Amino acid sequence: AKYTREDIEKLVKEENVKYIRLQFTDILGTIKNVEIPVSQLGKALDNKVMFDGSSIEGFVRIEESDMYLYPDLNTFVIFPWTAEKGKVARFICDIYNPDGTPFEGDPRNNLKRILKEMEDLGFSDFNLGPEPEFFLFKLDEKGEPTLELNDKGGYFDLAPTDLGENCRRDIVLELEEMGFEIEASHHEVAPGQHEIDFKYAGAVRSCDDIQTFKLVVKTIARKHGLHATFMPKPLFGVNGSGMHCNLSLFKNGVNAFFDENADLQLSETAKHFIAGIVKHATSFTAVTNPTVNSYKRLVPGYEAPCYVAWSAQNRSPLIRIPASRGISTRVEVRSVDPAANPYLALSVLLAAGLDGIKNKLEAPAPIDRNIYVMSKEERMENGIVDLPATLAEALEEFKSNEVMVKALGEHLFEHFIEAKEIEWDMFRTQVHPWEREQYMSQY
Amino acid sequence: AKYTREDIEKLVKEENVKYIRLQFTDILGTIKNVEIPVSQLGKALDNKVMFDGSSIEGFVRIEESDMYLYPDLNTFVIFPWTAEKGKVARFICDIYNPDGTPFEGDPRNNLKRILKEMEDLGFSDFNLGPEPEFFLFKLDEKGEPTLELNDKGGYFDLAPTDLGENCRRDIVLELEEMGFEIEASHHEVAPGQHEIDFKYAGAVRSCDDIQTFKLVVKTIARKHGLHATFMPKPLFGVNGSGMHCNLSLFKNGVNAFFDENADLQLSETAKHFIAGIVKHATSFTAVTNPTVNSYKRLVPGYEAPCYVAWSAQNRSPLIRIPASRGISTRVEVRSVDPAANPYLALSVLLAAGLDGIKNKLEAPAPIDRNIYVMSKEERMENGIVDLPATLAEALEEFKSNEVMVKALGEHLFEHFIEAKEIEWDMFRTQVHPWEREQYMSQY
Amino acid sequence: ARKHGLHATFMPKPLFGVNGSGMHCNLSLFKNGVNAFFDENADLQLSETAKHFIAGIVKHATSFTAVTNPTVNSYKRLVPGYEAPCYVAWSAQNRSPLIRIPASRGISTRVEVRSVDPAANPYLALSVLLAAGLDGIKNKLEAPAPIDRNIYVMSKEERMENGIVDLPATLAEALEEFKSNEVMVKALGEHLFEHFIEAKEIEWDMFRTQVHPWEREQYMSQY
Amino acid sequence: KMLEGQNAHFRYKNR
Amino acid sequence: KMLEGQNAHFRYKNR
Amino acid sequence: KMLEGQNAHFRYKNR
Amino acid sequence: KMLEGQNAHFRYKNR
Amino acid sequence: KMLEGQNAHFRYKNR
Ligand SMILES: [Mg+2]
Ligand SMILES: [Mg+2]
Ligand SMILES: [Mg+2]
Ligand SMILES: [Mg+2]
Ligand SMILES: [Mg+2]
Ligand SMILES: [Mg+2]
Ligand SMILES: [Mg+2]
Ligand SMILES: [Mg+2]
Repeated sequence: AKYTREDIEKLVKEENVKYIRLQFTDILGTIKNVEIPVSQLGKALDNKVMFDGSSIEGFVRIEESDMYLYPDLNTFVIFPWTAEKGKVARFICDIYNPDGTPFEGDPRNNLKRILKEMEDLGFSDFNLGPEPEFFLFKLDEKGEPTLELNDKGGYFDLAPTDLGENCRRDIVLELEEMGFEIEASHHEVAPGQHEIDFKYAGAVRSCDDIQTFKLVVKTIARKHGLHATFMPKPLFGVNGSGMHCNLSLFKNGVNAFFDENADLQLSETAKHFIAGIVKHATSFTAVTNPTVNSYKRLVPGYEAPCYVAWSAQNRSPLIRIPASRGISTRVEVRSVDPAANPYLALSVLLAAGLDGIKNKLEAPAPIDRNIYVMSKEERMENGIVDLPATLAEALEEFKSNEVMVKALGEHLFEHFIEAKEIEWDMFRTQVHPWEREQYMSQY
Repeated sequence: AKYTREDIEKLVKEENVKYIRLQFTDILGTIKNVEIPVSQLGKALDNKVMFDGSSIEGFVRIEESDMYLYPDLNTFVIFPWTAEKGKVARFICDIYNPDGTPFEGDPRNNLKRILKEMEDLGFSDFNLGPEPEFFLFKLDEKGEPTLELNDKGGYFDLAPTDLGENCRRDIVLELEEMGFEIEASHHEVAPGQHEIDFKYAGAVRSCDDIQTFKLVVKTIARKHGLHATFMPKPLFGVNGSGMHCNLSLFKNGVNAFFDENADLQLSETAKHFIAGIVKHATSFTAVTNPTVNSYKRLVPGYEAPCYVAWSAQNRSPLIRIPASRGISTRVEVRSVDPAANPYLALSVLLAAGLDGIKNKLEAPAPIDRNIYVMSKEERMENGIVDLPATLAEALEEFKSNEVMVKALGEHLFEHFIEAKEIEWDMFRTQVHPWEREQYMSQY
Repeated sequence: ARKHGLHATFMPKPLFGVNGSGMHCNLSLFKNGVNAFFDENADLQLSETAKHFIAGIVKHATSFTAVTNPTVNSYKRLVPGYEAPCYVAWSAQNRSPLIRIPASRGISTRVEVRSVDPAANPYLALSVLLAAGLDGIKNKLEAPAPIDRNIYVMSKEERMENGIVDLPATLAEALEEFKSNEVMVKALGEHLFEHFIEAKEIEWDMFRTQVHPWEREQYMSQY
Repeated sequence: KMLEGQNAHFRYKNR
Repeated sequence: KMLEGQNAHFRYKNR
Repeated sequence: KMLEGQNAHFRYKNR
Repeated sequence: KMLEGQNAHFRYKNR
Repeated sequence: KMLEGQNAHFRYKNR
């Protein structure tokens, strides 16, 4: 693998570790942990620390239920900013039912089982090189997050970046001292925006970083006086944070999507793939774009997709075939926002892909003119189905299709719609400040 | 009628009127006016004054389109709060295309045009008894509506003699000085909710009343320092302002839904009338609960209807039959909120009424049993469909039910969906505080 | 207005984002107590005197704008879509035509020129309209195609394909389009003229050189 | 259902 | 454009 | 509606 | 009542 | 020169 038992153990004694934190990820995505002391590292490795497991069903825990923690030896890491009275390490863990069996429900082990299905089809890997975007807001005397951007830079800007770069370097020159292989960082479209992109990786191995990232970014941004946030669309009219998911399937150590003397150097392997991701783009959006605000991002304009279709040159495409090819030949799914559970996204995404490759669905006409000039009628005319308008319509369709529900699996599916219609009724029963400024003097 | 050319003109000079408003009511349901000097009254009565009657299309007006202004003499009334140098009167008005032919798309004219159809069916007067509710908030040194309620009363309280009802009276005591026949007043469920009910009268003579009402209420509240507001559900958590509508078909001076020797003394006319209503209840929603906030009223627990059913002693029915019969025998549509164009309501409400009596539709089993205790699945096992949950759910159900379309008019139809797809169009691209507090620390 | 502690300004577009003020002109010609623009048997019930007068305003329209909209600010009211008539075309309908022919006939039959704004000089303004309104009655001018479809939804280049030319964009773009028109010139007074052309350029040359903070939000920092 | 609005119907009645 | 028309309309009846 | 992204892009580039 | 606890559950996740 | 008069004549009108 990567780290061995006697391997970890020497890293701790020499590095002087005084506190181990056992990370796993909840359903809404939230990276929660269960903290134990180096004194108990042994029973932790032995896969024997139990814990109330419904901490995963989020704010829909019905019953306390004992579960285990099987820590991956490779997801091991020590923390630098916690480098004083005994640095403070963290692993990432495989939740397992009490008897011996994996937890059906664990977001993570669900990607591994949507991954088993991959091998059973012949592929050897899967790859995710995600570009995650984030605003950096200033805190205050008190320490509260305000609505004041950290900067006023724009696309790829320089001198203005410095106030948020002063951080973007701090963030990026620490992840290196964390083991990361960060491809690179620039500055995004609207002010305060920023984006760092790292090296692709295997599904699990990567989402493992997704989580990590979101966390080291906020840890380091607060240690600067600002509040890193990943809201899809935090400010109105201003551009939203996204988190594109460049994918690529391998099969025996070699890019399956690559094909030299083929229409667009594309294989009849990547076509059926694009075909599938075009065949559930509206029914996996609940998962990919899972919150109520993720739909204030998907408004035509700010580069965010709004309609289903693909190309290799387009304003806001649902799919996007990066041009570089070979071992880099990839499909970029641009709708996924950083408010999406890494794990469950890769699930509906590699499952809507592998229902094409098998069934052999056939991809549609890649676009080039405009899907913005023909209304909702002249568009729902040629297999151009707009992505959902609200979490709620987003759920309506998610339930509507079998292939997906089987993609999470009864327990995960059920608690999710469950955890998510709740999120919807509150926001729907709520009266906001807008509804008020409007109608108070007109009515 | 009531008044004559001569009566009006001598009244003005014996009472000293110095300014005349020519009142109409736009589609969105706002009361508009074009003001003239007592001098011009005549050319006004000659039905000669003109204007840009695209002021009616509301904010989806696109083309200055000339229009006349035919006042209805009987909708005449002088305002008392004035007299400050010239008392100021007002009339209502039928809008008329450039050619002596009523403007098809004038809210008001539409009710009369819906009224014609009834006559051809034979009913002589269609009457309405409104129960409109409101909050009076407090203003500030600046003079700005605030969130400070007026009182801390509740259902029917005797609000001590200075602050609670000292306003409720002032209104009630004035409307009589304007010629209204108020049946009475009380308080309402919430802190700061009030209600004054008035007598019944023809649809058109009652919509006027309604319009007028909202106005005076609002002009005597500032006179007391508070902000009147008939907006649906102003404050979250607290009960809303509804504006129930008691209907009652007549046949040559007799009540139609009355039948002494019958099932609940309910004629096979009302059993059919209730039927047309129960049928298009979900279709006519967008019109009776026409704004983005009307729907954070339509949630269970506040007395307001959320289901499609009719009883006479029940939870929160979409329909209500006040026990007393005789000339009083009357249906009570309780999903109508005060921020819907009274005019278009009678219309679509008197329309679904005529779709039943006609095809001779059949009443369903009156709900007395436990309607709230089941689910939308288990109730789906009955003729109890839900009322929409957002304005958008409500617009879809409207463009589909054909009879509904024909009740407004190709015109009043078009602009309405128009102005409302936009109202919905903006409230969902927006980002409300609510969205930001959840997703800023969590995501 | 002051009496009631407020301020009243007839300024064309005081606030951006916000509609400007349009002092619309309704015009009608008679010849012996009888409205000349009017005509019983005819299309749009419109006498030829009218189509003749119309082609008039539609010709010179671009020109007397320097005189119907004389301020530096006036060109920021005539932006697209605020109802400001940005294009030279007549109609009895449309988003915002330069000329609107009301519906009343009989003696009200009339031509409304909405180009004109409250910050104009009522008299001059007026002599230039009566002006192009008459070149046309005299040289028997041919009215053009009234605005059906709508031209807003078009390039400046497909419009240009119809007798449709925009309105001046700047107070400077106007003046020159005024100087080069022989009938506003002789129309105003060879004196009223030398002093108007001039009085404004100087106006323009004073707007043109200042450094408006706008540029600072914009350049002070970035460059 | 009714128990949340009544639950509210009551909260203000009792404050 | 009319959209800016209806736009400059819909920033006044929507505020 | 690259015009809104450009509308997104330009409202900034310019304020 | 889970519905109160769930209700309870719901007040600290949705805030 | 009138140019400084005009100039002085203008600074009023233009302020
Ligand atoms: Mg990218
Ligand atoms: Mg990018
Ligand atoms: Mg229209
Ligand atoms: Mg009541
Ligand atoms: Mg009632
Ligand atoms: Mg006009
Ligand atoms: Mg001649
Ligand atoms: Mg010349």
